Amino acid sequence: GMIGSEKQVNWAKSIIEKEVEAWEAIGVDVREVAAFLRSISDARVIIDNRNLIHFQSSGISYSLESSPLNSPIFLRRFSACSVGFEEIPTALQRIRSVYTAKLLE
Amino acid sequence: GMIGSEKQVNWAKSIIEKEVEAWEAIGVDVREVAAFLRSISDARVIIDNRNLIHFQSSGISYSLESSPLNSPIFLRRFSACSVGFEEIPTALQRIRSVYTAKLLE
Amino acid sequence: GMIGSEKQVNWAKSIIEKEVEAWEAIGVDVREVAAFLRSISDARVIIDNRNLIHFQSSGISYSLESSPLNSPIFLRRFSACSVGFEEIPTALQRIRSVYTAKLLE
Amino acid sequence: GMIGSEKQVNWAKSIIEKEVEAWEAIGVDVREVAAFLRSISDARVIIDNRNLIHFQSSGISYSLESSPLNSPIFLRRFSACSVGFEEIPTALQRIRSVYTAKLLE
Amino acid sequence: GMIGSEKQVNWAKSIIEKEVEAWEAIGVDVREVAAFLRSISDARVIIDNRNLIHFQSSGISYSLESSPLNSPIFLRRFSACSVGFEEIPTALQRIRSVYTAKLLE
Amino acid sequence: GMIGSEKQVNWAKSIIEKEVEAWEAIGVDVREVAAFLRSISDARVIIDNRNLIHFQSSGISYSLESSPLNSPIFLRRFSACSVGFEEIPTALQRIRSVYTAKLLE
Repeated sequence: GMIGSEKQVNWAKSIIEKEVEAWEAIGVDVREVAAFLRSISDARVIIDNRNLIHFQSSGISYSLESSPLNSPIFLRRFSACSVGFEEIPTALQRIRSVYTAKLLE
Repeated sequence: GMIGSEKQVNWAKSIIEKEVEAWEAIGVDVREVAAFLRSISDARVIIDNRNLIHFQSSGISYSLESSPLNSPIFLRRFSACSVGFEEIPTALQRIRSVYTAKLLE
Repeated sequence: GMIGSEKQVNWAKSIIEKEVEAWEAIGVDVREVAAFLRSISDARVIIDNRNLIHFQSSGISYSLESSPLNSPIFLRRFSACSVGFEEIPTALQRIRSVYTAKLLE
Repeated sequence: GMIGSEKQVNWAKSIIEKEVEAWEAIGVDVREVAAFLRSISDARVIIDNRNLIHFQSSGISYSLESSPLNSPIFLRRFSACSVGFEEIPTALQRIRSVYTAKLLE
Repeated sequence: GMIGSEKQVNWAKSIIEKEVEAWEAIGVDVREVAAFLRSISDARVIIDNRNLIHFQSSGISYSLESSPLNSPIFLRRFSACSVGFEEIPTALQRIRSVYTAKLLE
Repeated sequence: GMIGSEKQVNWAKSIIEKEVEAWEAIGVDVREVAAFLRSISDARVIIDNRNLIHFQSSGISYSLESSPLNSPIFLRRFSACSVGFEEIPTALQRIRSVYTAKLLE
């Protein structure tokens, strides 16, 4: 499973679940992003990036548009301890497109 | 299966099959679009949109370019009675790219 | 400038002014689209396309996203009687991006 | 031009000059971004956003890719006190494409 | 298996394996491209295009950016003797995005 | 303007005129590409790239789609001896979109 002390693994898992909850509160399919976050297997990387990745439930549109998960350069930091990072910028484009259309419809 | 009276289901199914036939007459892979159309599970939504979704076999290039299946806002109307709508704009981009290259080659 | 009979020219000019007013009611910069519409120099082409190009005030986002001005193929019909048609799909991407951001902000 | 108290204007002007210098240290054409920054006419808006917009010289590629100037939603806050904000996301795509090619060549 | 004489099949297979090796030396996931190349089932098409498809291990960034696998028109020549060509331009966009970010990070 | 020996300048100027004529034979607006070609100010750079840039009249669509003028990395070689190279990939997208629509219409 996730690498790190028992304290770090406990902390990292609560960070990931909090983020997955934020993404799932949007109301459109985010399964690909939730699976990516749950695949991150290094507690120290999760903890160090807990604030940088944070998704703000106030202002969903801006949170989606400005998320560092949009950035391939940012996602390199997960390249050795995650699954599916190569597709995550594409996934955010789709999610932004779907959520934007839901709001505008 | 599809929701609606027996008359509406019969009518909706003939609409969908007519559209699937139009898409399949293009001559490039359209399986993703055919599966999406066949997943629409509300006869009343199919009937109401039978003219808006219609694919004209005269002028395939323009039919592809102008199809409302290109539009995430339009596709919201299928969000609760279909499968795979989030990917359909992407699918049309690919199909347009493939068919255009076939014609130009 | 505008070619056509006196009645066609008068009708076409009024169609264009109506369309420009619809685009300018959005509330974001549409000067490039307004200039393109006012550059169309063939009354018959304007008249024949008066319904295909019509911009509906009732649903601005969908009017923008579904407008045939998004389509290079559609715009070919103005190629011999307008200025700036090559840039209009780009202009619509920009306007859609600006107006979408304004609504979501 | 710039609205605000004398101290706010002086602080805002120095913030903008600092940001322009950071962008101009990249070594590719950034004239459009420099012009946009120098067009912002509200000292309070500059001051309040001085950290959100700040361009870090230490990692140019990531600064470009993560800049909030990429975001139409973020730029809405300059819509009433600047010139050219509608084109700035496009400008950043171009600059990113040019600077990336220069580094990789 | 692959169509052609025993000599042509031997030659074509060595061409494909040499290309797959070049793509795999990049150091990012290229499985989709390797599978596409290994799906090409006509030795004569592989042999005729051995130089056009060649990936230069000197200058990986330019080889990726300039590869004819980016071009749907070029890929039409494999439409009847390959699997997955419709997705290959998309795959190159992703690979370019991933490798570029790895280098820039 | 153009640097080089008298023979190199004469050869380079004739190469550029040949290329401009090839681009202008397409029949859509290529003024921006023509201006860029005529802005190249180093005879040796033109001569060394005369075959890499050459535009073939026999297959216009593929010449457009495969042109190295699509590539920011390739264009870096003109960065110190031309005007407008940063916009040329965008220009080629536009020209490809216009010419494609003209053929398909």
